[PDB]
Amino acid sequence: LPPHIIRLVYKEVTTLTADPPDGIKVFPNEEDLTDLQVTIEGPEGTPYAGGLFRMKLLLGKDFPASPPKGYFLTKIFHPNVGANGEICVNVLKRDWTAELGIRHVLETIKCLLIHPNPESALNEEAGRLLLENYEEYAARARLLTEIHG
Amino acid sequence: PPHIIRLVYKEVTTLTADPPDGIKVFPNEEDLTDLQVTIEGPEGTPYAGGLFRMKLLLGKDFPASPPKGYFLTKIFHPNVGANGEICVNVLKRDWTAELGIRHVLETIKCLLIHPNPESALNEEAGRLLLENYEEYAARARLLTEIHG
Repeated sequence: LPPHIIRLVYKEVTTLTADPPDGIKVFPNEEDLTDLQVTIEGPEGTPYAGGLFRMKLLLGKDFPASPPKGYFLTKIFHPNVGANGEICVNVLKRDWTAELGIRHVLETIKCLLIHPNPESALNEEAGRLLLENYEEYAARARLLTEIHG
Repeated sequence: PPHIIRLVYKEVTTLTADPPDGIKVFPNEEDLTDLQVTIEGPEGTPYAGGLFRMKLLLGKDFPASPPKGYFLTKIFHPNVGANGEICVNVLKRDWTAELGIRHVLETIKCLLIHPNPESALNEEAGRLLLENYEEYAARARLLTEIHG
């Protein structure tokens, strides 16, 4: 990364590692800071309860101009998580500016486990069930959590 | 009612010892079923920087049924009604009797980041959120500056 971007990423990761959001543990990668790994506890009162969900934030590309690219490394049944694990946070792409930190990105992803957005879903099956047959969506999400979480 | 008293106290302790980010609970001996709470407005939302007072009213069937929630701080939000009531459909969605006050508050904080415009209690805010987000945020931010 360019030196001036490295400085900002190092500040962002330090403050985030020192004070991580509730239920999130951050594991910075000394050799490569374009690659921030995170684990998110599946919130209680959701089908993901009890599971640990590994995820990765890619701080390369155009960050801070553009939001970082997020991937779940833990398999998950979620309307906003695609087949490659890619996370599409519609709120974040609309709301983003270069002043928003990584704390808000991670907080926004964790909160999306509680309030998934079925509209314009990446996993259409999960989105279709969430709206039309919530208990079926919960069952599948929970079974995937028991295997992968 | 004993199961209330002992559980109320048990929840407070868990929440005073390991408080959720930006959330504080204030128990009241005079009326334990009326729990005062403050939630900090999440960064990146029009509510950022505001301190949002609220209260949970625990029914005598708690935790078989979720508590009922009210914002005491005025807020512009699709799921908060004119009297400050928090839509019972958000708490009820996945409620089970093993859940407690922590999950109710986590869910409400998360709802400030991800409001739901459909079947909104504040139909004004729900509509603006979907069609003109810029005006939605601006209105929520202005009310936050006054009330938060």
